[PDB]
Amino acid sequence: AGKPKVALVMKSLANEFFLTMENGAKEYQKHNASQFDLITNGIKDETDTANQIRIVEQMIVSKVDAIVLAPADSKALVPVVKKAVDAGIIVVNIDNRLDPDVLKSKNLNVPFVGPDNRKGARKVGDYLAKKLKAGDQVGIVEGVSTTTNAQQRTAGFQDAMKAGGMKVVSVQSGEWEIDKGNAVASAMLNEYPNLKALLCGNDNMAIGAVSAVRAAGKQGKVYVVGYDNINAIKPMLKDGRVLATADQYAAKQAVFGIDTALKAIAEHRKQAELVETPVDLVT
Repeated sequence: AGKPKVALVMKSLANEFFLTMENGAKEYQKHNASQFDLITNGIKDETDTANQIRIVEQMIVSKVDAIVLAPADSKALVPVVKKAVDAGIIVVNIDNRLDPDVLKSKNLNVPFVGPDNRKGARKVGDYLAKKLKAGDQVGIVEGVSTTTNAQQRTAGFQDAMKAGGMKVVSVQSGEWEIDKGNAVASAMLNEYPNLKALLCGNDNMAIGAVSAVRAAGKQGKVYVVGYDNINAIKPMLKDGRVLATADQYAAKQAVFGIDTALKAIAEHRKQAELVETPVDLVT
């Protein structure tokens, strides 16, 4: 009897988060090589929605049995998901949740595997708050603003700052990227000479913010927090350039996404018939 073929469709291949995710998925397939085949794909940067859509369309022609998708845009990927589901493919959503209203309006059910990013960001924000004081000015460097996970991290960060008495003076998108993150951080430091921290929606933007802080001669005076716990951030936690990040377990999301799809396939479930993963503070 034939193995199901599962497609894992990710965002930016530049981003270690997804390389970590990909490695996890591939290791999982290797251990379970007789259970399923795995096709992995990503896009060239964090904002290449168009190409991600193309990848999913290419997965629909190859007649894969399931697609596990980390969508680059929470609304824009919904049409091609519908296309996939109507073609009898099981789709599981990971990482960044597709917009529920847009889903509800195509009569579409898509199971989600991923974290509560508001609680996750709140953990990171809370640790920072302990180091700051009431009235301290901070800026939030946000992911792609049309993604659920970007919005929810910003909200968690805001929750933490409110609860501590800090003042968020700026919220701007660094579009999940190092250099756009850097540009935003630099603008915020220039705008606010009294800025005390930069709260970044992912580690890549945090790396950008660390560069901006250094370039402003503010190393040691402006805290930076991120999210993802990528390897590149570890020397920065160790030497103090970054105060905290969070592990949201990339490999787990992909593996549990794949398992969700395979379980559905094992039981011959229909899409219409169809999981919070944890986030831990890292310092």
